Amino acid sequence: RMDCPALPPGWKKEEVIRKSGLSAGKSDVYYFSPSGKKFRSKPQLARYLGNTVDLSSFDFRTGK
Amino acid sequence: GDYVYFENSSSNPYLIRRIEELNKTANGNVEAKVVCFYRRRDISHQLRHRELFLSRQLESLPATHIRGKCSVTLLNETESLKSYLEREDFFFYSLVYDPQQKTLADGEIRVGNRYQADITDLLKEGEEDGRDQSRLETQVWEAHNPLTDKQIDQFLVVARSVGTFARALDSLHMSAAAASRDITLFHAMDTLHKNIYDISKAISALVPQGGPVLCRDEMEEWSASEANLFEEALEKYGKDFTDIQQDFLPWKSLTSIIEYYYMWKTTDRYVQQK
Amino acid sequence: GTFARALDSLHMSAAAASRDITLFHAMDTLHKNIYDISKAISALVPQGGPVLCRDEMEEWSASEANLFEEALEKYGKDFTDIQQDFLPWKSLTSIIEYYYMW
Amino acid sequence: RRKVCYYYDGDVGNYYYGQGHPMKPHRIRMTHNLLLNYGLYRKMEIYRPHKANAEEMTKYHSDDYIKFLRSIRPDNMSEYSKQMQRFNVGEDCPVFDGLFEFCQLSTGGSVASAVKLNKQQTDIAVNWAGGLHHAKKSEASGFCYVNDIVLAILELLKYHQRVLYIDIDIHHGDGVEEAFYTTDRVMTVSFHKYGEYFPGTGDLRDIGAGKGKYYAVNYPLRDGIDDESYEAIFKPVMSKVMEMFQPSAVVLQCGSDSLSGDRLGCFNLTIKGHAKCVEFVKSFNLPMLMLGGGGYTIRNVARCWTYETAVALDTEIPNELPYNDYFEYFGPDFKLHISPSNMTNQNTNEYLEKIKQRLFENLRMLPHA
Ligand SMILES: O=P(O)(O)O[C@H]1[C@H](OP(=O)(O)O)[C@@H](OP(=O)(O)O)[C@H](OP(=O)(O)O)[C@@H](OP(=O)(O)O)[C@H]1OP(=O)(O)O
Ligand SMILES: [K+]
Ligand SMILES: [K+]
Ligand SMILES: [Zn+2]
Repeated sequence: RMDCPALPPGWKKEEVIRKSGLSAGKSDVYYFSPSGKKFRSKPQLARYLGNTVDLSSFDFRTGK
Repeated sequence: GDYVYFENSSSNPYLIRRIEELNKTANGNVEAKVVCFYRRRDISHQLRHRELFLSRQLESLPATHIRGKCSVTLLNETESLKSYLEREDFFFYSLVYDPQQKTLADGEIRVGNRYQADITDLLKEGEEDGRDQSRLETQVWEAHNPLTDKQIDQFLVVARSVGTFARALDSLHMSAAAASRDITLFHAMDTLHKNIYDISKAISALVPQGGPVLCRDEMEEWSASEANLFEEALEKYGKDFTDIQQDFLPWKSLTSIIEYYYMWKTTDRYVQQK
Repeated sequence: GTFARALDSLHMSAAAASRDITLFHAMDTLHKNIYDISKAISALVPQGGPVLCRDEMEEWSASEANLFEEALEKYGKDFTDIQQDFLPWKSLTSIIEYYYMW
Repeated sequence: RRKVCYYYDGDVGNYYYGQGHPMKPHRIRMTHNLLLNYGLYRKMEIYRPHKANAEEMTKYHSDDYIKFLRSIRPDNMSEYSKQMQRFNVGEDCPVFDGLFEFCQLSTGGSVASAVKLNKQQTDIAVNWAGGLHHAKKSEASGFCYVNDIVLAILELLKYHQRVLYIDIDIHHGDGVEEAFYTTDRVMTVSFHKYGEYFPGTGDLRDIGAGKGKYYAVNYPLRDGIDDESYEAIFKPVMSKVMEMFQPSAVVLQCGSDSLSGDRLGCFNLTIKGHAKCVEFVKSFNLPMLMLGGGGYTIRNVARCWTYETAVALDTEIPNELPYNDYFEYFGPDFKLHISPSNMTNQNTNEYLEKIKQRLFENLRMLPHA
């Protein structure tokens, strides 16, 4: 769980490698709120944050 | 091939169409087959007032629907139109629009003290810029040397040989390639310059006290198990190199992990491509 | 010398390059070049390419070496017959130099 | 044959913008390394640039913008977020470890070289790290944090009455433009894509203001421009520019995202065409300061600036890429040059000549005899 400096304080990003199946070796990216709530996509994260951040130019995968 | 103004049944501006075929039936009624020109709104500003898009929408309607003839020009011909010859009848197209899909061929500058730079005044013929050049740069290779290409080339071979013989003193081709990497060469070009391009003096530098010198880049320098750690951290955290350190290689400095990364991307045993 | 024989075992090549023949050649290269280090080093890398000095020990093929160990164990130290019958393409005096090194 | 000074700090390839980010400083290290193996390094004066301190960065920027940069880290990233938004540091300009170090090297290279040019002890000076042209006085923008170009130019003005700034980068050089928008001493010429593209500025009608009116030249362009089309509109315009603006020092930003097959760019230039511009400029025998800039297919960025360095040394190099640490990066081919794509050039002759003429008028407004 890495701090994501471009999100507000306490937000973290984690990348997880798939271990088996059709997409073995590909990864999934997750974000965690300061309380530890887990988010799995850009629109889910944007819905949660609302107007407190502008995510138009935010690259969900890299966190930049 | 002519362009026409059809009835707009809502009261609104005329619909524009290109005539593909003019047909008369047996009872002398005249009907026309027509490709639609779409208005920018209807295509569901850089768009001018008189923009029209050539669609793939084809319709057939009676000739009574035609209220007038028009010109839908190329973009260049519209822009070339003179002010007097500007008319209600002139339109233009520059885009083909698929009506079914929606497909289409394929910010301000500020003024003020808080935007512009204060312009630095030209120095007087007596005034001096006052800039200490040693605080700004330190030279690493002079281009006008008493040496010739051959001699530098030769020295580079020697710098490589020492390096291989160095790593023989604690795989032959491997050590030679290792010693032939750029870091060793760069170090060879500095050794020359530091020794004032004296070949004989510079060679002492390479073998200080009868012992050779080793230059190893992060690629070669890392342990087997560090290399291993890296391939686990990458395959697990992708290219997130701060977390790759924090969780996998925390004793290494970020910038060494970067340098390693790029060198590792050329690895032989590395095959992400197919 | 080691880098030379890397261009067509690491410790082996280094030891090979550390043998006396290479050293002697190094002391002549100096003297021929009037004890000019910078000039003498060119001699060692004539045109960007290094030089190889190999004594009869290192120079012989695997199969020549093999022949020698059969000829010795069979004719003892009779080096003219060892050549005549086993290594006739080699010169006697190279077989001697090899013997002692072997 | 002109004397060239090359500025490079080994650390610059190792600073990293962030996962998924297109700007990759490593491309300069790739160039550096080719230059050594193509034997060009040998032939020019190689300098390590000391770090530029806040002292000289504030010669243009805010005392509290640089202060912010000197201070900010990924540690205190959630503490500063207030100031982060005021200064544009985020979505496409990340914070990242070493950021301020990176700026110091890029700026040090450009400044040191400017001095070198003023001190009249070089003809050409090259700093591929530099060229970061979107930066503003009080905010970062388009991957640029410090505008090394402005600072460089500000030093040159100390000895040069008129400084010409040429910008090949596919993106409009609005940082260097805005900084000099109201002055007649510096003329900013820029050739770039326009229309649904960053930074949204630099159309035909962007001419300058005040004393700086008729001193900001721009050439807006659509997609797919050839070497042939580009050459045929660069030489005419630049010869007029020299003719009219009569400068005494040139600064050519050699942005490599105007090349074909760039990740962000959508132009169809080859290294050859791209370089023809550098060669044309060099021909005007003025103190010249080559900087880099954008470029996001780094294999080609490497190729380009390696080639363009040769051009400054007017020495030939083979298409055969020399072996190097990153040799394996260069495709199955391992060649220096790239060829153009089948991509369609939407810059019709009619559209280029309309603009050309408008610019020729603008340039005629300057004083001459
Ligand atoms: O290592 P990074 O700096 O993150 O860059 C890589 C790299 O691109 P470069 O080689 O130009 O640096 C990959 O190229 P290869 O390693 O495959 O040669 C590329 O993969 P593709 O060239 O196959 O696109 C990948 O892109 P992606 O992440 O989309 O796979 C991209 O990473 P970034 O996209 O994060 O820059
Ligand atoms: K530009
Ligand atoms: K201006
Ligand atoms: Zn750009």
